[PDB]
Amino acid sequence: LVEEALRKALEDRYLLAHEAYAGGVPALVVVHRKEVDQAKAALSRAGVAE
Amino acid sequence: KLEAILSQEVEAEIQALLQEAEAKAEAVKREAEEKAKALLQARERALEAQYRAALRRAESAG
Repeated sequence: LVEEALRKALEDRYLLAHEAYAGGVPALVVVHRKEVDQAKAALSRAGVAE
Repeated sequence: KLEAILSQEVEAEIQALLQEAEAKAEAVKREAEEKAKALLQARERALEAQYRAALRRAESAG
């Protein structure tokens, strides 16, 4: 869900990476500076937060 | 792609800054020409003065 939301919000110039740990995934989204608000807004709409 | 964004945040600053510093390197140099010219404008009047005074003195003296 998170990937979809970010992808529509942030086009294809965002980087979504994840690495496991035994159970879920801690994920990191890497975005350009000044694209911070938009990036955040996308997480907030899914219900995921920082 | 994502590396093409990165080259555009830089490529923008490095023309803003280098356009600004080629107009200070213009500006100092414009004032430097306008000063040397004026320090010789005052030199031009001075010499004249000294010659107009000088000749009048020699006329009176004689």
